[PDB]
Amino acid sequence: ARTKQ
Amino acid sequence: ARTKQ
Amino acid sequence: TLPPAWQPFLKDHRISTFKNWPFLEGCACTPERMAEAGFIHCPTENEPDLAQCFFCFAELEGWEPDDDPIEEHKKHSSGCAFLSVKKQFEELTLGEFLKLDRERAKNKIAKETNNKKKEFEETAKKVRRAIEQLAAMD
Amino acid sequence: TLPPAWQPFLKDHRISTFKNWPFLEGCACTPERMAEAGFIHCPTENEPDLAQCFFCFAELEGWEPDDDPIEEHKKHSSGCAFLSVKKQFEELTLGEFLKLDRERAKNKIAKETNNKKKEFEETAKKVRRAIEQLAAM
Ligand SMILES: [Zn+2]
Ligand SMILES: [Zn+2]
Repeated sequence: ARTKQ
Repeated sequence: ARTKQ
Repeated sequence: TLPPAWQPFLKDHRISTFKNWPFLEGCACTPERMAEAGFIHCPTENEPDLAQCFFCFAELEGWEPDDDPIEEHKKHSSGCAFLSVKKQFEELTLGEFLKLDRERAKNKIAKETNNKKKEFEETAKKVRRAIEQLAAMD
Repeated sequence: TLPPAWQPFLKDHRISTFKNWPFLEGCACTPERMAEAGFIHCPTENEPDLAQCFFCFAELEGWEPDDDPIEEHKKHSSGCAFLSVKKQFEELTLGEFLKLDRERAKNKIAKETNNKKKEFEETAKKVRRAIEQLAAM
């Protein structure tokens, strides 16, 4: 998973 | 002090 | 920043309900001591000194300066679990607190049940009387 | 039961937010496991798998079946105090719980501040581009 941008 | 009646 | 339904669990909230309470310094039943016992001030035009336990919903009036509220609560609502609570609010676990709030919700209901019964029973006496009186002429 | 502002502290509430979540049995990041890590499902038309930590408000997307949500949370929001909470909800004292809720309120505000910064910075890029374009004219 990964951070929103 | 006494109960409501 | 605690929900109002739960505020009465807080001593400082309860005290705050006593605004024009006559028994102040010099008296045994001061707001501090009424609140420590569980009571909330629920005054009316008709009974200016009405106090109610927030937990068991016992209602008591005819307060006198030497009255010890904890003792009066035990005398007139022996079963109220709040009187068993030895811990401060913030030292209660959420489990304990939730156990307590369920008991209060049950107490509230017992109290509403008990009122509805009395009103019903009163209504029933009036109807019964009315029909007796009518049967009395024939 | 319990006020809406506080429900997210409850695992079962959090799980219940995962209505249309694709990672189910077999996967590492199932709803049970997302919820235990703190996440709530905050999907959109544009990002169907958006999850948000209810406590630190970290937002993570691009989930994959082998992703361990606790490990992803540590990787992308190392400082979140919820990750330190070893105890079950009901074993917390009210003091502990109120300490926790204050922290969350600060986190929420830090996060809103951080979003407003990002919006400002974006607006400033557009104004800059606009003026560049007009200074050429
Ligand atoms: Zn009581
Ligand atoms: Zn977090």
